[PDB]
Amino acid sequence: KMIDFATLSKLKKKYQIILD
Amino acid sequence: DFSNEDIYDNIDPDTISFPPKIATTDLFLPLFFHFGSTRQFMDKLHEVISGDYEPSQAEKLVQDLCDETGIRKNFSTSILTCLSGDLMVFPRYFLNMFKDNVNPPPNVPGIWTHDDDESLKSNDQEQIRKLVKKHGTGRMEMRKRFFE
Amino acid sequence: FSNEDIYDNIDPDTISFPPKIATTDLFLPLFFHFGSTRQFMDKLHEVISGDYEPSQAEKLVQDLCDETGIRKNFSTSILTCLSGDLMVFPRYFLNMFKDNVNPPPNVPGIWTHDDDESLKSNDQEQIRKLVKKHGTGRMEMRKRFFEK
Repeated sequence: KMIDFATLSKLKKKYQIILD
Repeated sequence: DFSNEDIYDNIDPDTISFPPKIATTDLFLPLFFHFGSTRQFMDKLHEVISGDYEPSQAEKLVQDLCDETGIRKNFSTSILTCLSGDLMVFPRYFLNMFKDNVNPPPNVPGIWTHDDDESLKSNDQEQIRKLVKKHGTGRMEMRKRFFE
Repeated sequence: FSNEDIYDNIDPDTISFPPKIATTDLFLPLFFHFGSTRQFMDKLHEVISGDYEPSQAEKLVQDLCDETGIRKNFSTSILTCLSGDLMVFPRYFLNMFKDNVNPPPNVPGIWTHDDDESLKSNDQEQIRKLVKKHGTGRMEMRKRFFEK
């Protein structure tokens, strides 16, 4: 039961906060 | 130009005894308690946030706020999240937190609380009218984009 | 990996709820609603028992947020230090809570920053160190990711 690391590694960048 | 939100930004730090009670060691580091006054802290903060950051540099900013102002990184991180990434609302966050002994300040334009975020997705027209009055349409839409 | 069982065999009833390490920048109010650490772990086992194909990272974290109270960005960095191995997911929490530390610094399968920074070493000793900690298999897999 392992999650594809690609989907994770970018879901991370996705959840990071962006400076306005 | 002018904005009635200025009352949240223009709180006089000299009226806030230092260090403020709400400023605990789980939130702040030794450097912070070494500032001489609330104003010294605010001026360092202003220096840091008026630095140059790309939209992608949250990590550096958070590191800079730790090193220069003594704010713990997990705290700076929660704050940025409350502010939808708007750097210019940082001073306002601390002034009201310190002044009113609350964290996060629960009634401040530009500072999104848990309740604020819950009303945003409740699609109950009355709760949303209250959010728009508190933060404005611009911040409202930005926050909506924050949840996409 | 049965020699690692000790890392999973922590009794939740020894951990008073909520743990001190369990703050608001990581958990949502659904979390604190739980009545004991055991109650939380059980919901964690139940969630992750679900059938998630390698492609469903997004739904997983959402279900995690939804059903257990774990903030979605927190789940994401965890799975990331777990090389995406869902089986080690309860091990993260039990050790985090048991020893009050995020992330647990000495647990096989849990890759820390320094572990990652050690992957970039030509020092035979540094490589050996990582193999001894996480295992040959986890090592070789972590390289592939690092080499992308």
